[PDB]
Amino acid sequence: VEVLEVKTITEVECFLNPEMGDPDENLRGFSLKLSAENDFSSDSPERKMLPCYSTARIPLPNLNEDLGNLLMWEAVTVQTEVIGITSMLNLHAGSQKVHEHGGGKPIQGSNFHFFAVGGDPLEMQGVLMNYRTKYPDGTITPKNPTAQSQVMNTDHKAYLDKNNAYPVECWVPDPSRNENTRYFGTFTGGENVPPVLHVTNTATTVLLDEQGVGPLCKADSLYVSAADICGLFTNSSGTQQWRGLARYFKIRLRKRSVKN
Amino acid sequence: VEVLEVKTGVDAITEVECFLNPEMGDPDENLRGFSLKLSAENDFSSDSPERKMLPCYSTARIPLPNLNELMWEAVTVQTEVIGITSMLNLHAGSQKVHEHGGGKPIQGSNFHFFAVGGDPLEMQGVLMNYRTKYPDGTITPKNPTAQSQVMNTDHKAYLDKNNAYPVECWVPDPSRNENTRYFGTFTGGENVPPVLHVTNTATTVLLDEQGVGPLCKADSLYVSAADICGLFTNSSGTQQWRGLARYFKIRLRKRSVK
Amino acid sequence: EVLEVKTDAITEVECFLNPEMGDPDENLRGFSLKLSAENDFSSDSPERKMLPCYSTARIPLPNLNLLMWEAVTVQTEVIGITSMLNLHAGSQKVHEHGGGKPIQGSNFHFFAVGGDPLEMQGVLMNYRTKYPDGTITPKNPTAQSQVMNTDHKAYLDKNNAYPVECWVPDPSRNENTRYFGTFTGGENVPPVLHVTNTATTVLLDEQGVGPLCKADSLYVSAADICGLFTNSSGTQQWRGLARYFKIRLRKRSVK
Amino acid sequence: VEVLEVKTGVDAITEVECFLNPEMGDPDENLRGFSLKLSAENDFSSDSPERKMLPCYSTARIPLPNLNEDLTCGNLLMWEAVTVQTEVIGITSMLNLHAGSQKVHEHGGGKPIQGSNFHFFAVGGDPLEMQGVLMNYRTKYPDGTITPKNPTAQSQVMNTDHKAYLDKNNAYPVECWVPDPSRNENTRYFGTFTGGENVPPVLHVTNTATTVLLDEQGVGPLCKADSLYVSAADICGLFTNSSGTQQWRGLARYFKIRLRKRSVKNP
Amino acid sequence: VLEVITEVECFLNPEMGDPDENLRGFSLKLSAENDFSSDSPERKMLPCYSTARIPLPNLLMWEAVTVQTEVIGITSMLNLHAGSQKVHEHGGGKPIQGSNFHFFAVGGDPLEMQGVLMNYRTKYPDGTITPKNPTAQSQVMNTDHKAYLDKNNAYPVECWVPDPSRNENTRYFGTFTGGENVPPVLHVTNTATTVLLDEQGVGPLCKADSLYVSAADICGLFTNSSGTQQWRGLARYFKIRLRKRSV
Repeated sequence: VEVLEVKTITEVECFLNPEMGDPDENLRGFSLKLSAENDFSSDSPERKMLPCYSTARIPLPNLNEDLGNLLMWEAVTVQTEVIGITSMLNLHAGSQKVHEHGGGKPIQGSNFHFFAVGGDPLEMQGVLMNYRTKYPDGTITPKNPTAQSQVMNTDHKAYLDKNNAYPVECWVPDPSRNENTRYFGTFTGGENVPPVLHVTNTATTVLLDEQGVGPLCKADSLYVSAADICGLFTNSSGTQQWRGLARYFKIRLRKRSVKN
Repeated sequence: VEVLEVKTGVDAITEVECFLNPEMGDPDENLRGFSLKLSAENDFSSDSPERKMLPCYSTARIPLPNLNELMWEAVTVQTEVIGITSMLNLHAGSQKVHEHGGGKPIQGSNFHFFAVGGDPLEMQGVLMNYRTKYPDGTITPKNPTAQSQVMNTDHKAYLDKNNAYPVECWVPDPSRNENTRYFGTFTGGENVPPVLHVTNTATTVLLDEQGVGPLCKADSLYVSAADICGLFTNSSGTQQWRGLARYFKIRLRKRSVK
Repeated sequence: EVLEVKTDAITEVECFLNPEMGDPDENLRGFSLKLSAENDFSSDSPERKMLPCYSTARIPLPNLNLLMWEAVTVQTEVIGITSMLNLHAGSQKVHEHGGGKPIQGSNFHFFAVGGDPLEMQGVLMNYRTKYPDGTITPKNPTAQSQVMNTDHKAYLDKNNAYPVECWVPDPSRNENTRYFGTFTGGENVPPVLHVTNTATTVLLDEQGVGPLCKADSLYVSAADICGLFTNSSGTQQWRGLARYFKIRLRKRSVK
Repeated sequence: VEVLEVKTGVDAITEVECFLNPEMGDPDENLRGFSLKLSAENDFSSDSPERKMLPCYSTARIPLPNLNEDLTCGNLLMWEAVTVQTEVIGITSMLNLHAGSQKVHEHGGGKPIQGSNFHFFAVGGDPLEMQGVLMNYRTKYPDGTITPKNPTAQSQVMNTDHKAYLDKNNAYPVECWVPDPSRNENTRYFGTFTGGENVPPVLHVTNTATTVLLDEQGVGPLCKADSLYVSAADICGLFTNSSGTQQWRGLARYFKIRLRKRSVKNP
Repeated sequence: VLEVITEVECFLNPEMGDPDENLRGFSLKLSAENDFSSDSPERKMLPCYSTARIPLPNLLMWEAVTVQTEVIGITSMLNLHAGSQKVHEHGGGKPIQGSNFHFFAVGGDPLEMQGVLMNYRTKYPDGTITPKNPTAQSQVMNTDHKAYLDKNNAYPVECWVPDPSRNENTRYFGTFTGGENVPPVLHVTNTATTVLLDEQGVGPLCKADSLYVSAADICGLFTNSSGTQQWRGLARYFKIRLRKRSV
């Protein structure tokens, strides 16, 4: 695409639900109880235990009254926020007491907060803790992995082209691709890591690259992608479940001239 | 409203201030600023918190000098939490950290939140457990389903009543609040240290990218807060939320609109 | 009504303000008395030497009479932070054969500069606390004293009298003072303290006007509770350190 | 490794992309990216770590296209490294708490990777220059490592004898070597060490972040003999097996380096 | 100071106590629980400030303009196989952690220090320079305790801080982080410069053609398998850019 001038503005928005595994009709936003200590040679996680990347396609009207200069929608900025962070102030429901006569144990531990906005589906690279993991039906995971899949195996290239299918533990945004997508992620690992989450409607991320060009909706589609694993919920029984929250996107779009 | 020039001249600027008291539950006439002791381990199917156990959002409407329906535009807010040094009382009520030790400081999950707008703060409901049975005198997501544990777009409310909207049920709605600025941080965990800053030299600019602050519909300014500071641990081991008041000083200017 | 800056018109004053942690005996200057624990709210009578108090000094300036001294910048630093590397004196072993336990836990680092005494707001953990003789604490407190009670207005007008647990800088006043404080609470919080002679705080407000020394007096105020010292026995004491101030002042014309 | 002519001619830009694999020890064919289980409590006098227990620096030399038709000319062209974008690849793999790791408590999930970590990269036109420092000068290092020669007690602080080039992949143990701030005129390096048993790994990914490699004079690393050097160490923490044994976990590092042609005086 | 280049460099060794010929960079094992009335620490237990006078080429004086500095050998703490207590059964060695202090100064005169003591009654050992005639006021601010950092391996870190009321001709920077379980966090990069010019663009001036560097880099406590603890310190590198200034 040869990018020309800006045509001299609309907003689109989405609340993207998290895909934590949802083990029954009442535990929407939670994973299945976590298993532990599986040998690498016999590691068969159940589908409902594995959080997956969330994604939605926002369709836009074509701008070309007549198909040398075309018009495409261009993403300029995004406002994004994790939705429901105060829900972790419920220490009365389900959580193990911190000590005798105490309140419930807060959600805490390993967390991952990630979003992307592009004119194409997110491009991902596969990396596994254990190349021998047997992944369950309904997941899409690195094909024909080897030991090299525990470091970098360039065979593992995927599109985030399906909601609730690509396990977060198997896939990362690919920095060698995503020419038409901007992505941002923080991983914080550990048993006792405190969740730290900020809300403000005053924060904007600018999506323009070094040349002042945002993601271009080449096929009149805008892609939003997220993963928001807030930490682990510890049941009275001792079992643990991932908890996730929805993510809001508001994307400012403008019309961009291009050659064709 | 189409937004035109800032009006300057005599009486084209005002400053209003307020202290918003916290609404932590106030379980008896002597424990203002605390919640009732926390229950733990309720099954999701049998979760009935008492009103006095549930911290709520604080909110107040500040009347502004009457303009002929020019609007008042909020430009800056100075805000801080009041009484942070009260947590240096380790002689009263708190469980000793060990034999012959001082009392356990307040610590654990905390939430620090404030909003300034020309409309009531617009909130979105999200629940830990959609089956929680909330008590009389609370306003909570109406007729929740399983999706209410993630995003259910039916749960929209105005923060239109003090000491009524539980903090655990509601967040500011980023899809609305065109005319409000809000700021919050949640830090969760049993051992989280409270970290609180005071200074009269720090100001938050409420102007958007176009240089426009909250516009005060009907000459009313809305302030909102939640300052849950952590958990107080009694000698028995029981725990109570502790909250503190928030101060607001808001500078406004007259703005022409069409 | 503040006119022009006069351009021998720039003075410096410096001060080392000692902490007031309670000083339970003549050897334990800079420490509090052993902390008590688990007093019922209905019977909470803390001893004076257990309560750290705000430090303050009034620095008299030459009477220029109008012209007034205007405070423009402050350089400030907590003094003796390396003393906490002494883990051989008095502190409880971390484990068998281990060194002493570091000072750690709740801390409060605060300073103010103005041309009037620091204006303070009262707030209490427990309104029913019975405070000892020699302390100045909220008068006629109620349950609302545990949140915001506008009755509790004080001037920091006596050194070693206003307990830190009772009083905060009042953001509704202090027109003629700049104040800065950080509270970090918790059982095991690490003290984190920086020293540099390269850091300056500007005291000018939005209109370029610093505190104005009313009656030719400059006011410095501080509280530097570093955390808790844990004795061998398990008893705990607050530890505090002195604060340095170097303040640049200029002559300002006023109507 | 991709070397791409993005733009040609006088204002030519070349982008070099590459994924540098970590060198954590790889104790068996299935545990690529992990070390051998850590030993503990070896007396200083009797400290003989096994090869596969010792994470090493990663490095590679990337040959660039020759720019000089005539080597006699008064001016010669050199590739100059202007910017780098870099991140650690596969950080979400640590959300697998079902494989191999000690349960946090009865009926709990696996223990996350955590503890001491080191994240480091360098981009230069010469091999990264390193200074040796040892915890224990009397350590006996295994065949296949390059470690400080004839160490003394002074090697536990600063011994200026211990100078090396990072000139071999999977050979220089991280615990023996640091980048040398007294040299590296033609390299830019960046590292953070975080020590402690329960240190949480904190890793950021974004394709929007760029590090500028220009010095105060506006000059990037100059690729001597058309050679670009990439170096990394990304020890993420310790993986704790159900037995309680611990292994270093490392991840690959991505580099995207932007280069332009600088004219230099022919020496 | 009237009208307005050379670079000097130094690797300054730490002075942690060096309890024997093999344990260079470590202190003697720490004592605990001494009564304030009987606290007599051994010299080899006490980390001291490091310092070096750097002689410079002889109405013109050398003005220090910038410093690059970093702590040398931080990756050496990734040796968890040697001497340290296992974190649990079958586990690796315990990382160096706990109270740390990282400090450096650049000046045209020796660093000026102020004495402050945890315990004024401490009896300090021969070979140390500590506050003279300490009183209870030495636990807070006692203006008697003034010293020059004029001897390497003599002034215990626990007794002395940089004096903010002097040091007209020195720039200094320190962070103290206290606590049993504090993680060391150390950064390396050759891309970082500290500018030593004051608000009027004047750097430290080297009177007597001498440049003074000072450091303390106590990284944390090393826990032996026995449970005994020792300070670990590391060297600091300095590269200082000077220019000629007319006086």
